[PDB]
Amino acid sequence: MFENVSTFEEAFNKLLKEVLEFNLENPFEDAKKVICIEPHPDDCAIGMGGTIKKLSDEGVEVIYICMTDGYMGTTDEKLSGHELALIRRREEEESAKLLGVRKIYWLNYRDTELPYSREVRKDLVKIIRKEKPDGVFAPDPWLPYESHPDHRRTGFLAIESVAFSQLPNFSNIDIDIGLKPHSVSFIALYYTHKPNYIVDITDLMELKLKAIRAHRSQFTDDIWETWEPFLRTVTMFYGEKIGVRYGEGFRVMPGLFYHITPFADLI
Amino acid sequence: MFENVSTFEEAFNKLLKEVLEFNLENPFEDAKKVICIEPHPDDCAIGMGGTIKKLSDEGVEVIYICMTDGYMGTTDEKLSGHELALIRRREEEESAKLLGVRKIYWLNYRDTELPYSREVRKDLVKIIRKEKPDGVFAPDPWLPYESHPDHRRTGFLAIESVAFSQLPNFSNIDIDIGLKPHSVSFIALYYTHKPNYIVDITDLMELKLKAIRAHRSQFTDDIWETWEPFLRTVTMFYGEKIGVRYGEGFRVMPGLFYHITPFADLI
Amino acid sequence: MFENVSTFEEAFNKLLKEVLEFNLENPFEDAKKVICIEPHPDDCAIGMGGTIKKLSDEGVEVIYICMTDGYMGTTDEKLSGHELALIRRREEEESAKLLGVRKIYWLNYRDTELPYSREVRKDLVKIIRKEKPDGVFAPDPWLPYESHPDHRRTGFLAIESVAFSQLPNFSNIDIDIGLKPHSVSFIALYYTHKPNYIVDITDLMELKLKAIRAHRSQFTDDIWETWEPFLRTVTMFYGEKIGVRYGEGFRVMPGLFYHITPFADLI
Amino acid sequence: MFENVSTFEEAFNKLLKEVLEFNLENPFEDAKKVICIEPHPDDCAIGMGGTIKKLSDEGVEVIYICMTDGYMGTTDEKLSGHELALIRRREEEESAKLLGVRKIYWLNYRDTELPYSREVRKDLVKIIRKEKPDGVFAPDPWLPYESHPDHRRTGFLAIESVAFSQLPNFSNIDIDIGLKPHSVSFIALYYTHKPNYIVDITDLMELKLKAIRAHRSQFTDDIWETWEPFLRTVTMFYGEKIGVRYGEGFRVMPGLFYHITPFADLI
Amino acid sequence: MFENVSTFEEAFNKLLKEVLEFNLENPFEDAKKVICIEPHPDDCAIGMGGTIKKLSDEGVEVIYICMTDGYMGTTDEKLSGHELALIRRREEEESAKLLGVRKIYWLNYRDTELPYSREVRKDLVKIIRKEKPDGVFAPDPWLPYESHPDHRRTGFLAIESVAFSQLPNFSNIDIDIGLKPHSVSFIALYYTHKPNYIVDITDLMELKLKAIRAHRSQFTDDIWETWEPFLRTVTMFYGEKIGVRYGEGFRVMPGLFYHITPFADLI
Amino acid sequence: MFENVSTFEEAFNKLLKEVLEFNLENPFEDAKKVICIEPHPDDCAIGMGGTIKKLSDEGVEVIYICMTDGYMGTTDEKLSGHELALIRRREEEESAKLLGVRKIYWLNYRDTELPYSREVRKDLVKIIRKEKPDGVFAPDPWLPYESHPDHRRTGFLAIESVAFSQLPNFSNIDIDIGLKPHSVSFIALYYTHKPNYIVDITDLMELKLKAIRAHRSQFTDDIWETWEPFLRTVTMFYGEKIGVRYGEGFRVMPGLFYHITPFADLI
Ligand SMILES: [Cl-]
Ligand SMILES: [Cl-]
Ligand SMILES: [Cl-]
Ligand SMILES: [Cl-]
Ligand SMILES: [Cl-]
Ligand SMILES: [Cl-]
Ligand SMILES: [Cl-]
Ligand SMILES: [Cl-]
Ligand SMILES: [Cl-]
Ligand SMILES: [Cl-]
Ligand SMILES: [Cl-]
Ligand SMILES: [Cl-]
Ligand SMILES: [Cl-]
Ligand SMILES: [Cl-]
Ligand SMILES: [Cl-]
Ligand SMILES: [Cl-]
Ligand SMILES: [Cl-]
Ligand SMILES: [Cl-]
Ligand SMILES: [Cl-]
Ligand SMILES: [Cl-]
Ligand SMILES: [Cl-]
Ligand SMILES: [Cl-]
Ligand SMILES: [Cl-]
Ligand SMILES: [Cl-]
Repeated sequence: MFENVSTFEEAFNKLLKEVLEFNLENPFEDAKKVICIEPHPDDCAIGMGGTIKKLSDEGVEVIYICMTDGYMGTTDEKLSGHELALIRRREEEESAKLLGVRKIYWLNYRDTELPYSREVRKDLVKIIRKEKPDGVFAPDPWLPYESHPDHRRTGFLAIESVAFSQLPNFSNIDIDIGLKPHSVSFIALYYTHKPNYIVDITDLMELKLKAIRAHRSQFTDDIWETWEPFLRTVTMFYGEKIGVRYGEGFRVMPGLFYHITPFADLI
Repeated sequence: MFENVSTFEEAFNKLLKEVLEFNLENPFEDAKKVICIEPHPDDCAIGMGGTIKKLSDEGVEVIYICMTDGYMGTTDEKLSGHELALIRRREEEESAKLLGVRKIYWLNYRDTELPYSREVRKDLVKIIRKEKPDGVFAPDPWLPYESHPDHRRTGFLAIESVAFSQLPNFSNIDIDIGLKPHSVSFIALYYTHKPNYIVDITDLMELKLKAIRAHRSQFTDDIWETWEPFLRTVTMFYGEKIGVRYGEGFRVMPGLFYHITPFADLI
Repeated sequence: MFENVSTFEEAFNKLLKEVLEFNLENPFEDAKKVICIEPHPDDCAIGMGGTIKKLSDEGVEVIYICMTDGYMGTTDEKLSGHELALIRRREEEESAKLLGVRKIYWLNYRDTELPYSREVRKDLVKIIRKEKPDGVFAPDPWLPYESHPDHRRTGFLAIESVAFSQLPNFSNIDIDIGLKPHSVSFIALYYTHKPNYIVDITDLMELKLKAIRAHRSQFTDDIWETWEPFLRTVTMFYGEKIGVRYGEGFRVMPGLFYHITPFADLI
Repeated sequence: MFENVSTFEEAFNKLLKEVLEFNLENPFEDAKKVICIEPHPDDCAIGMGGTIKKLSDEGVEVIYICMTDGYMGTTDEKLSGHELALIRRREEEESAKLLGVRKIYWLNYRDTELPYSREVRKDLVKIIRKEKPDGVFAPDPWLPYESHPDHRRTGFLAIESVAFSQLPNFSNIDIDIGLKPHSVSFIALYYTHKPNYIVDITDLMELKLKAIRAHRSQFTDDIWETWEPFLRTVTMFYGEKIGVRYGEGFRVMPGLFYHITPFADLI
Repeated sequence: MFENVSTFEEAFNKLLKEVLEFNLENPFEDAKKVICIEPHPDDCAIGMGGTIKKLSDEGVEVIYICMTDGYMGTTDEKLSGHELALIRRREEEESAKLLGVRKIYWLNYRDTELPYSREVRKDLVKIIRKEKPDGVFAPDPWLPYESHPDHRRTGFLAIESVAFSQLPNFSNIDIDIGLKPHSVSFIALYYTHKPNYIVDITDLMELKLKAIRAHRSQFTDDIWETWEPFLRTVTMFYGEKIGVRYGEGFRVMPGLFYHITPFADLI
Repeated sequence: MFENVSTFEEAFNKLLKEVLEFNLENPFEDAKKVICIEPHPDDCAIGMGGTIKKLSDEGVEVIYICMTDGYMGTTDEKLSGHELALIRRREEEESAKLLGVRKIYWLNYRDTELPYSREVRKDLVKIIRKEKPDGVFAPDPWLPYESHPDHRRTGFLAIESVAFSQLPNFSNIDIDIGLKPHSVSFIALYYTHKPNYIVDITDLMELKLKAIRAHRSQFTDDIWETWEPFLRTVTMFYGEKIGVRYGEGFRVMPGLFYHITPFADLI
C-alpha cells in the first residue's frame, strides 16, 4: 500500500484525505453529546462559551467535567478556600444555565493540586465510559508559556483518558461493573495557539461575557477592567483568521497524529 | 579563548567544529555496541528497524531495553494484559531475530504506568554501566503532539540516564559492586520532527515492515490498512530530506547542547 | 471595552501598552530587592552574573535561592557527594562576594532529585513572602532541548511560586505566623532562547568569568577548555541582538501572558 | 444517658449488649452476599476456604476481590511474572469452583507492589457500592510479625473502604453515575491472632486442602511438605479454642471499636 | 557510670528517677502554653476537652492545630464537603470558646487524605518553632485497632515533629527566616489504651459534652444515642484507674523512650 | 501429614522441631558472612557492637549496609548536614575498625527521609545478591513506641528484601547482569523487646562503648551522661534474661513465621 505515491506531499494528502478521512469543514456537525473538560470553574465559559451555546442551541447535550474546586481563586484573607469553592459551584451552575448546559461532574481535586496520575485518568475514563460522548473538548496542553499545572495536566490527562477509555485492560473494574469501553469520535483542544477550526461567535459575544461574569468571585469590576480587553483581544485573534469579528479557536487532529507523527504540525 | 571571533555565527561554527568536534557525516561509523531503548515492544522496529538491520549487518552488537510490557495493547475484552504481555515478548523475540538483535532487557514496567523517577534512571544506568555501549538510541521526548506519557518519559529518562551513568555518586551501589561509571559516545533520538541525520533504508523497507508485522497482536490486518500507509508516509518524510525514497531520521547533537544552550535548535 | 479596535494587531498593541502598561525599555530600573533562583550552585553566575554585578553596583539588594546542593557534580570516584556539597557552598559564597550578593538561601534538595511538588512551592513562597522582592529571576523552563530536570523544575516552580505567593489560601500557615501575601512586580527568565531584553555586559565579562571560575570543583582547567568557548559563544548570541559584544538575555512578559494567552509568543 | 451504671465493667457490658447490639453467637447467620478480599490468589482458600464452602452451601453468594496478580510467586528463573499471573488466574478459577464461588474481581495491582492509597480505596468502594454485600472478609492487618506489605495494606484498605463506602463525598463520581453509598453489616478479619468467632471446619478440611492445592504453581509437592503441617497446625490452633479438631478463626467487632476505642482488646 | 547497680530493676528505676528525672505526679504543672493537635475538628474536645478546660482555667494558653478540614464527615448526599468544612470550622470555634481556647491553626489537608510526609512535618515544626510551646498533645498512634489513617498519621507526625523541631538542619529555611529550633518539654498522648496519667474530669463532664455537641454536624440526636454512652464508657474506663467517676487518660514518657528502648512498656 | 498429633501444643512443637528444624541453641554458629543493616551511622555499634566483635573474632566477615547519611544528627546551627554526613562517615570507619568490620555500603538516603519503597528494596536485594550473606541483622520494626520512621522502615525493608532476593522476577535486571537470586539462611532482629537469643557481652562491654563513642559528633560528654546509663540499663535488661551481667538480644524466627502465622508470638 502507498507504493504509488511519489512525494511526501502526495502521501501526506492521501493519508489525511483517504486513509484517515480527516476534514475540518464542520468537525462538530454529527455530535449528539459532548463533554467539555475544564481545569477550574469558569474555563469552559472562557475558552469556549460561545461554541457551547451554539451546540446547546442545536440540541447537542453538553456536559462539563470540572477537574478542580477553584479553592485558591481569591486574594481576600478573610475568604476560606472552602467557602470559595461552595460559592464557585453556584457560579458555575448559573453560568452553565446561561449556556444551555445541564450536567456538571465535579472531580473535586483541590485547585493548584490536580495530580498527574493514573488515578485521575480513571475518573475521566469512568465518566467517558458512562456517558459515551461523541466529542471531548479540553485545553491544549502545549499552549506556549502556559504556567498553570492544573491547565497543562487537564489537557494531557483528557487526551490520554480519551485514548485509554477504549482499552478493556485499563481500569478493568469498570468493565466488570458494566461500563464498557468507549471510542470518542473527536477531541477538540481549546485555549490553543495553533487552531485549525474557528467558530464565529460574533453574535454571541455578549452572552459569552455574561456567562463569564456570572463567576462573580473571580471577575470583580476591577479585574474585569483587564479581562474584558483580554477576552476581546483573544476572540479577535481567532475571528481574524476566518475574516469575522469574534471567534473561538480549536485544534482538531486525526487520533493517529497524537502519537509518533513527525509532521503533526502540518495541520 | 574565543576572543578573536567577531560574530555569533563565527563563534557558533568554531564551537561546533573545533571545540565539540561535531560532525553529522557518519555519526554511527565507529560503533561497536549500541543500545536501543523502546517504550513498548515494537518501537525499535517501527522507529528504526531499517537502521538496526544495517547496524547488525555491519557487525554492530545491538541490544534493546524495553521499558514496559505492552500490557494495555489490546481492545479484545477476553485477552488479559498478562497474556498479552507474554504474547508480546515472543513477538519481539521474533522481530529482533529478523533485525539481527540478540539481547533484550525487559524492565517490565506496566504499559501506561512507566514512572518518571530516579528508580527508573537507576535501572537504565545499571544496564549502561554493565554493557558500556558506544551509542544509545531513544525517542525524541520533544516530538510535537506526542501524547503517550510512556514515550515522553522514555526519551527524557534515556537522555538523563546517559548523562548520569558518568557520575560515581549517582546510583553509587553500582560502583560498590563493580559497575564502574561509563561515558557513552553518542545519543541519537528517533521518532523526531527535527532530524539532522537520515539513513536510507529504501532497500530494507520490506524487511522493516516484516519485522513490524511480527508484532501480530498489535498489527492485525484491519489495523495494517492504516499503519502501512502511515509508515510509508513517515519513511518518505525522512527519505525526501536526503533525496531517497525511504529514510529513518535521527537527531544527534553534541552533549553540551542538551543543557543551557540557547541555540541548540540551529542544528 | 475594546469595542472600538478593528484589527487583532490594534487590540494587541492596546492591550500591551495601555491595559498591561508593559514596556521592555528598562524593566529593572525600579528594583530595590531581587531574588535570583538557581537550580545548582553556579547557575546565577553563569546565567546572569554580569547583570547581578550591575544590579548590586546600583544598590539593588540581590539574594539567591539555590534549589539544590550540587551533590552530583563530580566524576571523581574518591569525592563523596557530601564533601562536594560542602565544597560548593564555599565556592558559591566566594562567587557571590565577587558579584555583590550577600545572602543565599539553600533549600538543600539533593542535585538530580529536586521534586516538582507543592512542598517545594511552599519553600519558595515562604522566602518570597519574608523578603518581599520586587523582581524574581529564574531559568526559562521552556528552553529547547533542556534535559536537566532540576533546571526545568526550577523554572516552572519559580513562576508558579511567584503567582501563588499572592494567594492567602496557598500555604496558609505563613499568613497565620505573620508572613503576609506578597505580589512581585516582575519575573525575568534567564537561560532563554527567546530573550526580549538584553543587558550589555561587555565591560563585565572578565569579572563574570572570574565569578564562574570561583566554582573550582566544576571548572577544572580541562573543562574550561570547552566552557570558556561556550560561555563566550552564548554571550555573543545575546549581545549581537542589541549590537554589542557580550550580552545577557532575559525574557520578560506581562503576568497575564503566563496563562491562557495564545499570542504570548508575539513578544 | 449511661448515668446509672457505676463501674466500667457495667458500662462496657451495657454498651456492647444494648447500645451496639453486638454478639458473636452466629455473626454470619443473616448474610446473603459477602465479599472475601484476598491479597494474592489463594489467600481466601488458605485463610477461610472451609467457611467459604459452608457459606456457599447455605445459599450465600460469595464474591472475591483479589488485590494483586501473584506475579512474584515463583523461584523458577524461566517463568516470567506475566506467565505466572495468567496461570494463577486459572488456578483461582478452579479453586473457587470447588468452594462454590462464582465471581472474582481482579484489581491487577502487581504482587509486592499493592499501593496504600486513596486510589485503591476507590477501587474497593466502587465494588462494595455495586455489589452491596452484607459482609466483608479481609486479613487482619494487625497480625503480629506479618511481614508482607500486600497483606497489611489489604487489611487496612478493606477496613477503611468499608467505612468510606457509606460517605457520599468519598469517591463522589460513583454517586454521580448511579452507585449509591452502601453500609456493610459486618466485617470479619481472617489470618488473625485474636479471633473471637471460630467456625468448625473438621469435616471440610480435605476439601479445603484440595482447594488450596489447586494453586499448583504455589504448592509443589516439595513446598507442600512444609505447608500441610503448617495449615493443619493453624486449623488446630483455631479449632482447639472451641473444642473441635479443625477451625477457622475470625475477629469481629462493632464498627465503633475500629476507632478511638481504648478497650477494643477486651473482645 | 551505672556500674554499681546490680539488677535491671535497679538500673531501670535509677535511669527514670535520676538520669531522666521522670515523674508522673503532675506532668502539666509548669505549662504556660500547650498545643493540642487533632486529626479532625472535634477530636481535642472528645479526647481531652475536660483537661483543656482545666488547663485554660489555670491560665495555660491552649492552642489547637487541626490537621484536616473534616470534609468527609457527612452521610447527606446533598451536603458538599466544601460546605461541611465551612460548617465545621464554625463548630470548632464555638466548641473552643467553651473550653477557653483562643487560637486554632488549620492545616486544611482534606479529611481521609492527610499525608504521611516530610511536608506535613514541616507545617507542624513551623508552628512549634513560632509558638514555642511547653507541651504538645496528640493521639497515641499505637492505639490498638485504630483504623483511621488520619488518626494514626497525626500521632506519628506529631511525635516526629516535636523531635525534629530541635534540629536546625530540619526545615532549615525556618531558621533562615528567624524561626529558631525549639525543644518542647513534654508530649502527652490522648486516645490511649496505655495511659499512665489520668485527669479527674468528673465535675466538668457536662461542659465537655456540651463542647462536643457544639459539633452539631457530627452529633445529631440519632448519633448521640450511641455516642453519649460511648463517651461515658470511655471516661469511666479512665476514671476507674484512679478511683474517680470520670477521667481523661494520657500517656507520658521520657523523650528517650520513644526510640530504641526495649522496656518502654514498663511505664 | 500432621494427622496423628492431637493437640495444638503437640503440633506446634513438631512443626518447629521437625518440619522447620528451628533451634535457638547457637543460631550464628555456621555463619561465614553476615550483613548488619543500620538506619544511621552508629546503630550497628549501639544495637549489637559486642556481637559484631565476637563474630569478627571467630573469622565471620561482617559487612554493614547503612541506609542513611546521618545528616540531621546535630543541634549546632553552624554545622551543615553535608559536613555532618562527611564527619559521620569517618566516625563509622573508625568504629567499624574497632569491631573488625572491613566493608560498609552507604545507601546515602538522607536521614529522616528514608523512603519506604520498592526502590530501596532493590538497593538491599542488589547487595544481598552480590554478597550472598548467610545472615542478615536489622532492627525489629515492631519495637514498641519506636518513633523514628528511618528505624521502622529499615526493619521492614530488610525483612522484605531478604524474602524478595530469592525471587527472580523481583528486580529482574539483577539476574540479567549476572546477580543471581540468593537465599539467606537467617535473619536476626536487634533493638528488640522480644528477644529469644541473647549473646553475653560482659567482657566486651568496654570495647562496645569505645566503638560507640567513636561517633563523637553524636556522643558529646554531655549527651554521654545520659547515654552511658541508658546503654548499660539496656545491656542489663538483656543479660539478666540469661543470668549474665551484660547481653545483646536478638529475635530469630523460622522464615515461615514472618507471614500469616497466628502463633508467632509463642517463640
Ligand atoms: Cl494490501
Ligand atoms: Cl489496499
Ligand atoms: Cl505540570
Ligand atoms: Cl469602568
Ligand atoms: Cl587559555
Ligand atoms: Cl587555548
Ligand atoms: Cl509524561
Ligand atoms: Cl487489503
Ligand atoms: Cl466599562
Ligand atoms: Cl473603561
Ligand atoms: Cl522535569
Ligand atoms: Cl590552555
Ligand atoms: Cl437522652
Ligand atoms: Cl435514652
Ligand atoms: Cl505496609
Ligand atoms: Cl511425601
Ligand atoms: Cl563519668
Ligand atoms: Cl558521673
Ligand atoms: Cl496510616
Ligand atoms: Cl432520647
Ligand atoms: Cl504425604
Ligand atoms: Cl510425609
Ligand atoms: Cl514509618
Ligand atoms: Cl562526668
